[PDB]
Amino acid sequence: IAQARKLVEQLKMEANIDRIKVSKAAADLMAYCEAHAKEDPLLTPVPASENPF
Amino acid sequence: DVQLVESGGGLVQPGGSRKLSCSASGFAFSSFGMHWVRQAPEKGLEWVAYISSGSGTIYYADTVKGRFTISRDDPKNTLFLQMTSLRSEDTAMYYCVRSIYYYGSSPFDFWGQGTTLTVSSSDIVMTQATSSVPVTPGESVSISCRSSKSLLHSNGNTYLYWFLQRPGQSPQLLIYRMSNLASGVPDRFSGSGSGTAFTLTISRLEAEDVGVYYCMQHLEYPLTFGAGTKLEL
Amino acid sequence: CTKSYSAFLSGMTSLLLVLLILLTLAGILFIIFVRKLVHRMDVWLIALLIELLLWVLGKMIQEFSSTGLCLLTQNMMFLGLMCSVWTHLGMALEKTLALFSRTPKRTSHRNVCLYLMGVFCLVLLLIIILLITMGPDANLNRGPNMCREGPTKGMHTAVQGLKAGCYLLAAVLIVLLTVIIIWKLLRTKFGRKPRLICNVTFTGLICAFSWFMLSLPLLFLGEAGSLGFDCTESLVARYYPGPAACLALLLIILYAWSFSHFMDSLKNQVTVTARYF
Amino acid sequence: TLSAEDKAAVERSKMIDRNLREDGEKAAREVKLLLLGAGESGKSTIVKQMKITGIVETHFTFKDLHFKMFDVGGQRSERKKWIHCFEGVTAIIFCVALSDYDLVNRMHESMKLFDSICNNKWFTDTSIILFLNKKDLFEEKIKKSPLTICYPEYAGSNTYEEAAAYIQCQFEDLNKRKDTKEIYTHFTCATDTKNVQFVFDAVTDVIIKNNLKDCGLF
Amino acid sequence: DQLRQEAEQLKNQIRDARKACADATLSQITNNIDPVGRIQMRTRRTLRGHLAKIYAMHWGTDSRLLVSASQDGKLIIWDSYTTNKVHAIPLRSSWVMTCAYAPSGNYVACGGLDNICSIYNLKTREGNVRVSRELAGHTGYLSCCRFLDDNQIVTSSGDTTCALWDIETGQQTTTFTGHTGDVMSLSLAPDTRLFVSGACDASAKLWDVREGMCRQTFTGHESDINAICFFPNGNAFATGSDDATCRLFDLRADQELMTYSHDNIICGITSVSFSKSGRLLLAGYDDFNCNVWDALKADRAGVLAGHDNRVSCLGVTDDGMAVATGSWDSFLKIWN
Ligand SMILES: CC(C)CCC[C@@H](C)[C@H]1CC[C@H]2[C@@H]3CC=C4C[C@@H](OC(=O)CCC(=O)O)CC[C@]4(C)[C@H]3CC[C@]12C
Repeated sequence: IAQARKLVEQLKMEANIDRIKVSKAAADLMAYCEAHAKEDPLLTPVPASENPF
Repeated sequence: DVQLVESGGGLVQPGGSRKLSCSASGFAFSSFGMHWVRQAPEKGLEWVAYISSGSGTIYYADTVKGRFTISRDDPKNTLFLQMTSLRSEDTAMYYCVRSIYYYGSSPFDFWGQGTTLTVSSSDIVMTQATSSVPVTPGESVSISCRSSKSLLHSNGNTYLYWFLQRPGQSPQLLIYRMSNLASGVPDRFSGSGSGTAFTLTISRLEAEDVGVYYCMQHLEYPLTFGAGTKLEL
Repeated sequence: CTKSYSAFLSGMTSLLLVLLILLTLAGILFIIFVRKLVHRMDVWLIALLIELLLWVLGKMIQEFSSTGLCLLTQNMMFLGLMCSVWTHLGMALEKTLALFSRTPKRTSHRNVCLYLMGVFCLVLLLIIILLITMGPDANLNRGPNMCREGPTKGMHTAVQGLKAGCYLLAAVLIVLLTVIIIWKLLRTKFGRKPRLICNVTFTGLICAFSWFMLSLPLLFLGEAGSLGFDCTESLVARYYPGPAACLALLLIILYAWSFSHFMDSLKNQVTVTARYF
Repeated sequence: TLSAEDKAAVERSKMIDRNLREDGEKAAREVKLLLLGAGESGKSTIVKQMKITGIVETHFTFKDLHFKMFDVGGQRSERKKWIHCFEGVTAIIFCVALSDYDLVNRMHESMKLFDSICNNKWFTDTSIILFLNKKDLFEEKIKKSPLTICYPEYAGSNTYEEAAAYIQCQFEDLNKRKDTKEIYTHFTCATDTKNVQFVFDAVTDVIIKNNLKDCGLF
Repeated sequence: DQLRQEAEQLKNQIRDARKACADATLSQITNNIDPVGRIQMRTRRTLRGHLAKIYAMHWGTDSRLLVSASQDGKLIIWDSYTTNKVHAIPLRSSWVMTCAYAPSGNYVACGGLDNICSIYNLKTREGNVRVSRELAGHTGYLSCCRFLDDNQIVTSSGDTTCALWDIETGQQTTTFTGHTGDVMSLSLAPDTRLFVSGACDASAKLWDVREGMCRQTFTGHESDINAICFFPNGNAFATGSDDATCRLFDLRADQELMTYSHDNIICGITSVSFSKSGRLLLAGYDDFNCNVWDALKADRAGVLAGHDNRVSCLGVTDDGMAVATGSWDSFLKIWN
């Protein structure tokens, strides 16, 4: 009817975008995780005076 | 709208008994702790009594204990204070205050009309230096206050409350727990300070800032008010 | 007097008691740790297990200590037996109140505590009254590791008749409760299962038997010293109560087996504990 | 060691904990039934039979016992994503029209629905009241078409009582959990004024069974 | 019709495009990263007060207050430091499957099987919490709801639709359509320009709040997706479905990156959250306990085991201090 036209229009709207490389996205996730690992309370356990629980 | 209308009072013979009531209309009365706060006709404010939510915890001042009883009627939304054997130190205006206590609440936010009662003729000391200073409208001002004990508790709070009393009006919460500004109050007011050393700065003092300013502590009972700072023009 | 050791039966009632210490502490730690006392039957079962342990430790102290310590051992063994008796009465009365309910009382274990503390304090008062009347200096050791119930041959029979009268009143009550539970459990539709009648019948008749076999001191009521002063030990009736504690453990196991939340916890723990250990 | 207004926060917490405990002991003496059945069965009929969009809740009361009925017919979504909200209902009221042994059969969709909710993961012990609707029209259409057109293994007569008993015994053997749960089958019609008494007499046994489950005797 | 061949050609085009940019895998890049070791977390507080199963929770932005919604018809705002219940709100529909705490703190929301998202006003005068706005408009049950401001809330329902509302007016300013199965979760971006939504058709769609169009669409799971969560960067997100598998996708690369799986786990995931730095991935399971994965290396670096029924809701604070797990045995536990 008309649902298939909207489906292929959505597929064409998704198909023409920019897709960066998986190595770049992996390096960005690694850089974000290693750049904020000092301010992670559950990762590195803080002492009991810093801990509100 | 929130209304706390007191009743009872007038001329009373010394040694007699009376009972004030405080009809609460406009808010969920059963969840609020209630306070009775006195004010002498020339001096400042002093705390009389406090009943809790659900009548579980009742406190009186040391100068009023034994001969006063604070009670409440939750289905009828009324707050009674029954006084027995009235001396000459009990001729004053009695205010009915509400206060709710949880994490982040603003106690002492609404105050009643207050009724006049005329008779027939280790606490924390809260100083304020009574610096009744004159000030022109438009400029800044800073009111100081000092305690005898550190109000900063272990949890992180600093239980200092600031109240404004206009000429011919009931008091009104400006700053609760040292830093936090109350609701309905313009943001020009600011509370600051460290342990036993507090100040309240007003920037661009407009109209309806003239009046008396009080610093109360809520660290432990009894609650002790400052002597008052009467700003004027 | 004269007596007989019988080292065979002493080894039997030593092995049984050190079995019934471990197979009670295991159940106690299972109810507290792995079972977490979420259900009311965990409260009833922890009461039954602690009341059995409080008897087994007292009997082990009496058998092991050559001094006797008969005041402490006799009083704690009576406390264990009387609180087990009234725990069984409380369970079979709670089931009777459940059969006559109308509204779903989805309530947690808050009115068993009013029963358990009440039974414990009442038997504590009824042994404080006995220590006030008989006095804390009695020297009632009729033999080595044999203890009667008071040195006075009148007061001993007067307290044995009291104990046996309480036991027989409890046995008549457990017979009446099992009859009324089976009769109400046969006028329903879920209750016509044979398992639900077999469990109730076999935890009622065991209680009735083991409290009719503890009330026959009321038969020897001719002021005799037949139970208390005659020493003997030629009989096996000195070595009886190991099997009696085993019968109480079988009653506990039969109470726990018809309660499926305990049973799947057992069947899961024996699967996860027999692999890594 | 607490402040003057931490004591009052703790007191407020104790008071609203008391209110939670009171309202939870009040709302646990309610019988929560779950209505189920195929479309155009008898669910909308039996709501009107018993003196009375998401969940459609219906409160009523019969002899000092408050009932909540949760019609779920208007929840047109995935049943496998909200049915565990009803894990813990007292009873499931399952409606089946007897006059669907020839409609397009249509009794077999109801039998697949009964087998789906009766052997569910979440209702392993929930009892099922089973209503069989319009018997007085099922006997009217049993004089013409035989029952064999929906049951090919039916080695029986075309009597109304024999066919109705065969339909009931074909429903009640769908539960694999014959010991954990039970089924309370009834034959109702538009002129009865006694289906609510069957509901009451059938959930009193579930109430007694759950009280006995709380005491340890499953 | 011939449009299905065009859809298949465009799907093969998208598959070839997202396979062309897979220059590496996440494991062979993250092998040069020291693992976090045996993360051991202890139950600090244990908030008890609910009577039926807890279906949702949300922390506060001050990371001290939290809200929890349960099937006994109660929302409860707890002070998690002192375990005091600050508020207890009674709901007019006992079948709540979601709840949300407003980032300012003035509001709270809940919704469920009555298809209506109610907004309650916490910081009010006259004392008690009262209902500010009931948002009706969905035709299926509400599975998630999240506040944007105090006036914008996005809901995701089981009628295959998300919606962006306006709490003052009371009606949908945007409707997000495109899913073929029931939407089960939602996760706003940190900048709140985008949000993901996982649905029952094993697809997670990246939407756009300002222009109501499906920006991207990700697939990879085999069964219905139950939970979704954004990475703290806002460039990635992790899902959890009923096939016992969590999956870290990516927005800029339009592809999955890592599969969090273990052969000893045969039960679905009910809830998913990240640590503050994005190093850990927390995941609540159906076998009664939560798991802690190293989000870069994919291994069970920890196990949070303290619940006796199904762990249904899970949330890490905004300062990363604690983890609240609420479960079907009506208990919440604040691990740290
Ligand atoms: C002759 C003696 C053995 C009589 C029996 C005395 C005790 C063995 C019983 C009597 C009251 C019982 C208590 C009744 C109620 C409870 C509440 C219960 O608290 C809970 O809610 C579950 C535990 C938790 O979740 O923390 C802890 C066990 C306890 C103390 C029970 C433990 C066992 C007690 C002390």
